Amino acid sequence: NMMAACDPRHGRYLTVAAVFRGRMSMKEVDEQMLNVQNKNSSYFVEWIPNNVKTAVCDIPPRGLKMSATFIGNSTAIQELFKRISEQFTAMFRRKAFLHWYTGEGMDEMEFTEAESNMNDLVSEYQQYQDATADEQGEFEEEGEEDE
Amino acid sequence: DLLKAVRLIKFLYQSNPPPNPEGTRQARRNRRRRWRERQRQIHSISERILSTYLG
Amino acid sequence: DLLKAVRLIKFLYQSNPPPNPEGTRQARRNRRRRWRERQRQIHSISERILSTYLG
Amino acid sequence: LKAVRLIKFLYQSNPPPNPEGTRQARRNRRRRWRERQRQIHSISERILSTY
Amino acid sequence: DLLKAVRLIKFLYQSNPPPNPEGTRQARRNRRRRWRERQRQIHSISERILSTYLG
Amino acid sequence: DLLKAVRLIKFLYQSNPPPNPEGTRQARRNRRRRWRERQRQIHSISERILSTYLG
Amino acid sequence: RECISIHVGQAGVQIGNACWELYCLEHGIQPDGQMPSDKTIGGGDDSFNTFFSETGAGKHVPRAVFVDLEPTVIDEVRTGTYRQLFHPEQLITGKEDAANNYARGHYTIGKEIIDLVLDRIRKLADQCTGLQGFSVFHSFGGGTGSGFTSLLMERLSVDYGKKSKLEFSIYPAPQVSTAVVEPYNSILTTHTTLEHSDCAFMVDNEAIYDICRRNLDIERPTYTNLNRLIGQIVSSITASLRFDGALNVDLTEFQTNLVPYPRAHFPLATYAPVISAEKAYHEQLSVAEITNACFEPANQMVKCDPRHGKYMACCLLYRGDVVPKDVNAAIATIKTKRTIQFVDWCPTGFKVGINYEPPTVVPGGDLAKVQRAVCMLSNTTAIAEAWARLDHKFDLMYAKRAFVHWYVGEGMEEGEFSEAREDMAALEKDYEEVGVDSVEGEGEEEGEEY
Amino acid sequence: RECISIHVGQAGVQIGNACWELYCLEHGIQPDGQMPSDKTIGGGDDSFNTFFSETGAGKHVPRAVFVDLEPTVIDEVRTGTYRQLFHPEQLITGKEDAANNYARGHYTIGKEIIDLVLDRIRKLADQCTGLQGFSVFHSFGGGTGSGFTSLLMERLSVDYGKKSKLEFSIYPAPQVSTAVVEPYNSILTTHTTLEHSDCAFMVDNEAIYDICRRNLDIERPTYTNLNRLIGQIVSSITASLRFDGALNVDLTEFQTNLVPYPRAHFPLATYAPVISAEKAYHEQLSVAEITNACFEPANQMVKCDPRHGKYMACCLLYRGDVVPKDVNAAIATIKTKRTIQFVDWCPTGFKVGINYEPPTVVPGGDLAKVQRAVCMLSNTTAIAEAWARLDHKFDLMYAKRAFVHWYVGEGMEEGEFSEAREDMAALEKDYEEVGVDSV
Repeated sequence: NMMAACDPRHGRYLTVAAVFRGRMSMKEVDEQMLNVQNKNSSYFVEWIPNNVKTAVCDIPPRGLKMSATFIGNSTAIQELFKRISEQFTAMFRRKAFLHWYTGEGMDEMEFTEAESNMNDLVSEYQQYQDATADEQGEFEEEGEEDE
Repeated sequence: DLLKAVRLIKFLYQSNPPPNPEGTRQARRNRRRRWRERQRQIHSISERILSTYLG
Repeated sequence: DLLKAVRLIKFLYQSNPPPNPEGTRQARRNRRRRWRERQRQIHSISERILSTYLG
Repeated sequence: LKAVRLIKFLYQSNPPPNPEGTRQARRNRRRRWRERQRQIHSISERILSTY
Repeated sequence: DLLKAVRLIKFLYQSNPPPNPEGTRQARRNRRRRWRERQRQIHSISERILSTYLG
Repeated sequence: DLLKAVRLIKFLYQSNPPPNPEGTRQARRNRRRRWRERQRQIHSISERILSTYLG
Repeated sequence: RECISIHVGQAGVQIGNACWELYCLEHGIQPDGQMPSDKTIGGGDDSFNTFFSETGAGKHVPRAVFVDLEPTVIDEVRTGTYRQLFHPEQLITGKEDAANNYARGHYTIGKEIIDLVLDRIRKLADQCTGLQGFSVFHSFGGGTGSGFTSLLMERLSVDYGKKSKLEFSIYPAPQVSTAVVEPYNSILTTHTTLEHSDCAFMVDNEAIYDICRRNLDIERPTYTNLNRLIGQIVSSITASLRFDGALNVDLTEFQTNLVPYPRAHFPLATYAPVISAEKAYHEQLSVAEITNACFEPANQMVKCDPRHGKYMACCLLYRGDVVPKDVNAAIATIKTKRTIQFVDWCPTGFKVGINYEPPTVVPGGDLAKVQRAVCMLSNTTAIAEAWARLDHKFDLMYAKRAFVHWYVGEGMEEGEFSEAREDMAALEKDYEEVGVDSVEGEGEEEGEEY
Repeated sequence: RECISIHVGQAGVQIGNACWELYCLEHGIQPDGQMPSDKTIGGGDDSFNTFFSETGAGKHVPRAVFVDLEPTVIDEVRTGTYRQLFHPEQLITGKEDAANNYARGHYTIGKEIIDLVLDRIRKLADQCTGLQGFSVFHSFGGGTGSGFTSLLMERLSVDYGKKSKLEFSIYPAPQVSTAVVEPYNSILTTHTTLEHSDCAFMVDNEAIYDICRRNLDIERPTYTNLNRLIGQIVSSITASLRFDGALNVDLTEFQTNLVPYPRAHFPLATYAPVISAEKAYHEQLSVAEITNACFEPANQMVKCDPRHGKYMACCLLYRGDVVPKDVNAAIATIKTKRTIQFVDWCPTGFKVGINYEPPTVVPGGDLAKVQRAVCMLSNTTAIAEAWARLDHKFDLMYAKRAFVHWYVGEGMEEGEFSEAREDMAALEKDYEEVGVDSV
């Protein structure tokens, strides 16, 4: 259902929140939240260790009185950014489609810096999707002295 | 005589990469495993160069 | 290296005796094997001088 | 230089003792061999590890 | 020679360096265990080498 | 004070070696036990004079 | 004894109105406007009738300045269930809400009302000569949070002198709240509120959640039941200055025998001989199991092992209602064995405090006719595990760098976070390393730190 | 009269919780915490009900250590007949175990878990100062087994000075075993943990098999029966400390009474007046047959001929419970007329010891109500063959260099196996040199 290139395997979520305006208690909801939290190791990133939210109201959105939704931090957006950016660079290499994108003020520095900061956000995103600097990736999980 | 051999073993020390914080938790375990394997071989070579040269 | 690279070659040339035997399964199949272990360390530092001539 | 002279001087300072007696002290003699060779190699690798 | 022997055991006693007390109490306990290992082995071999001279 | 500490060890070696280990009973084994504990306390004093004086 | 009461944040204002109406039902302040017992307007002028005195308009109104820039909490203290029994005109609203952001309060969003709260504290500090300190209701990050308490404490230590700064530093449960950033303000607490204070306390929320979900079995895991029980603990601590008599063990020697050191600043609380509303069916009134379940984790606010936390002080407190000779009768019950691991340079005995006059019971909650209590409050080194848990949370968050750019472009500094880490480390090592028995300094030769 | 026990290995934790369940059932230490005989919660510490500590507000816990790398064993223990009063804060286990070997659990993967249980040992060692040795439960190849012990005995004998201790080595049985390389781990355990020891005694599972299938006529070789029998035997051993009587001597007195030498170190635990629902029904108990049936070969943990088995010591333990009068009558009815073949140039003084205040028998087990105990802790110099047979099998399997490759890349060398063979050959040939009767 998630409106992206779906990959729970490629998922390192940072902050999730689902508003439960269906009239029911949150104890079983939090138990199932713990079950989903610990049943997969992709979610285990351990920054801000209370990175969930359970907000419950009593005002229904529509005639279906008890229902919910999904909001949650998205980490499989790297393939979306790549799927858009590399087909931007597909039609940039041959100065493709300068029919009327030759604007009133045009430079090569603007497009070059645009793709360089696109690279510097996708590379930093993939550096944060890797380099497990909180789970066990430090030097002090296996003693202290390993040369 | 073996003051260059201890520089060779210090180059084996210099073949050590960092333990890679930019390294997947399965992969720097492999770095540690190839580390301990190579110093097992280095310890065999060390007792070789200790026992053989003493004669 | 680049003149001490052949100094490990004269180290292997220096302290490599003929495999004089001592008991079965020993000194002509496992001391020969630790000598080939030394040779595979030599192979590893050959692919590691492949990357120091890169720089 | 002085380091390798020290290491080989300690190597020749571990002689093989004479075999005599009703095999009590021989096991302690083997233990002394293996241990003292281990820490002379430890001193060797520490000295050549600082340098 | 007695001069070289006791000067060299003094020199390897200088290879018993001052520690690095940086860390928590558990790292200092691991440092303490390494200290007990090195002190135990080094004074045992000091008295052993003294006995091999005379005592 | 270093030459003092080496020439005395020389004089613990020199002036009194172990007495002639032949006595006309099994009590010479007893006095050899005395002298091996005596070399034990020479071990003791020799690890005092290098560690509590120059350490 | 006419200490100034400050209440900021949503928890501070919430428990402020709750506890002051608990005083209203305790001191008899009827919704008419005045008590039917003593006919002096507003409040009395006894030794215990001293919280309520003449400052406002001759009517001895309850004395608490209520400031918070979150306007909805000021609205629901203005439009709750009592409209005139508080200060009739001295509650000033806040215009723009901090909205769960602490760092805006100390630097950007709360700076317009610092002059107003200075005017309020100059109004309420030139009052009657009895002033033993400050009844601070501290919070971390709910409303403004630690912002106004922090600026008040720093300018009260550099401008008002060296008055005592008694804090209720709540360390709330992340389950019932919604913020995640809370370790940042809880560790800036050490830098901005701990050194320039003089005395402090601790109230918690995890143990009340644990008993309400499992033990007490009340289906109310929100801030309301937390307020209902923290109101009981605030009434219990204020009963020293509220119940004067033969055994009025008041704040005077209390502040002496709580804290031994500069950074032994953090006490502990173990009040839980509680009997619930579903236990309110004439059950066992016990003076034995409330002595027998003291060091069990049920009474403890933070789950810590007493087997590892040495105590340099112990302040026993058994507030009952039955007999002043029951003080001696309970001295001769359980105190004789008490082989408890102590520091080798601290006393052993237990102080005693009772309030033998029976109180007035709070209605409409989860409590029976409670009359007797147990609390083994003291400064313990067993909170080192709790502060190590908080430091583990902060180390993980600082490795994750959550809301760092939120919390640096307003006046903070990464070196300021380093100095806050050093202050937290000082508070750690005065409980981790120095706090344990340090007998290993006499002398031995093994290779130790000479 | 205070001691804290550690247990390693799967079968070690099994015999540990079985024996502790028997302890808590026979002192009246209920799962309600308190013992109902008096008004102290959790347990007590008076003279001999002293297996506790004041952890909470008088709360007392059955202080012990349960350690195994395989994690499900503590879960299946914690759902047993003594469910929730085991410690919720020291049940430390790993994630993946060594899986039936020695080298990996000792050298490689246990090296980051030895310091954690060492810190736990230090935290429990900051507690009450009563110390009379240790009680270490282990096997040769059950769980981790030798991997923890071979390191932690050296760590105890270096880190904790020269303090006395005691250990339990479960001698294996190839008819119910689960491995083939048991000569290798047996010879390695025997050169390592016995030279750094103070007291030990080996219990053979094949001896339990013999006394069950060949002496009791039952037809169930399951580890539950072994756990209950070990619980009974170790409870009878510990009952001197656990209950006070006429000769309520400490375990320190026992270990300073038994051991003659660092090499001459092991007893022959002689307790087979075998009992179940079959051999306890309408029988009569006397102090003659239970004492005359000791020296026979089919009563022993380790097999020995009675004339060829030479008793350096003949120490005895009695559960008593009626009188010391019949025990001091049997000292002449049985013990005085003992001209049995003995060791030359050593005293021939028989020792007896009676401990009153009966330990309650096992509830829900198999044996009916029984009274006497003949736990005669002798020793035998001819147990050199009981390890010489393993050395012979290790010679016939070790010249083929089998299973060597699993024990090469984890730190050791072939010199270690040669040293282990040398150590066991030294122990055996020392027994036929001076242990077996000489001139």
